[PDB]
Amino acid sequence: ELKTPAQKASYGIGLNMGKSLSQEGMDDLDSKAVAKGIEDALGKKKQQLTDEELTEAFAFLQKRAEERMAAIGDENAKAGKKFLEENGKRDGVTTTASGLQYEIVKKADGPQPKATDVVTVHYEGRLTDGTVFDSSIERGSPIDLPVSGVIPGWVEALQLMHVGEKIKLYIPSELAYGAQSPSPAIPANSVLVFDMELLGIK
Amino acid sequence: NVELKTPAQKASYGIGLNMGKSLSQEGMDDLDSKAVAKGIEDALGKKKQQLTDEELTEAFAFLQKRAEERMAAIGDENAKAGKKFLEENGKRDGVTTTASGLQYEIVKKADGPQPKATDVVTVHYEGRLTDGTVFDSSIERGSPIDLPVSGVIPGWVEALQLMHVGEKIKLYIPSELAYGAQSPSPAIPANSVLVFDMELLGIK
Repeated sequence: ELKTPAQKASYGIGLNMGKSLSQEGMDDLDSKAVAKGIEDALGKKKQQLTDEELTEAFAFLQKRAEERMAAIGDENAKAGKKFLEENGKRDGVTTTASGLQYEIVKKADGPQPKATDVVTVHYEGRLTDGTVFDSSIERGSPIDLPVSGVIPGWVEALQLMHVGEKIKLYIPSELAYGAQSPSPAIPANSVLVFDMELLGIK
Repeated sequence: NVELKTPAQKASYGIGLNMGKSLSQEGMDDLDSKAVAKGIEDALGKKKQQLTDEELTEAFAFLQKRAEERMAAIGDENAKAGKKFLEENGKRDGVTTTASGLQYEIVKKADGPQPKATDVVTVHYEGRLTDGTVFDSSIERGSPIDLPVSGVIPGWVEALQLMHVGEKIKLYIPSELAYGAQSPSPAIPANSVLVFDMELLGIK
């Protein structure tokens, strides 16, 4: 029953809260328990479960969620190691000493950038599962970026690239974000696949 | 009824329990589990929103102003009730009213040393509101707690200094000598007089 404007807000509160908690790995959220829980609080009714039981359950949910996130990154690490292993054996892919793998789409004899240079580049970041995270081509505009002010994977690749060249990048996790994934779309230990074109040196 | 069996269910229950009490002290008495529980199923199933996000935000702010005035009234009512409780309890025999307005009833007398403001004290207590609703009980937790006299609320500071080691007293702390109109805890509403059954086990 959403007729009441109070219930309009009630629905939204549950809607927003539900979405927020779901992302925290609390897939196991049954609206039934919360329903009566609120009702007991609303009617000053007795707590069907005292704070002691509630405290224990909360910690369990936290640890379970933490260990789910641990497994996600650990499985992602193994998946990314595998992708690079197979991609490295592929003909047309060059593996550098750092483990960076690159495949030249367009070749050029333009100048090579240096660490003290700013470069205009067009890029499309993707994942091993193909989920696109950050794309200059999707935003439609070329982006000027400094060689020393970017992820270590791009730093190395850009210096190898000549002006006008377009390559496919397969940056290992260690040469990018690593297990530190402040980025939500990019989980921990995620190998980044990038389509990079060195439009010019600014 | 409700499962409340899965450790997930137990936890989900208290999210709503605390949420009801939190929102009730946020002026939102109008909340009903009819739609908040529905919302959880809708969102988790990625089912389409039953209301446009734009209308949702407008309603939130609509209730915000309604709840604001509601909070002022609930607080003023609790204050008048509390001050009246204090006056009536002060008229009772065995209740000593101090200059700060604090009232105390010595349940168990003793001639132990008197705690200084710098001392830490081992105390077993049972905090309750005027309606008997408990908020913090060292007894329900089962274990006494060592608390600093400087850290505690001004009502406890004064009372403990008057107490002696071994003494058990009943406290009637006015809102002014406690949290007051500010309600940092949902269990303690605004302008709420606190009732405490305290025993001074010892001084650390």
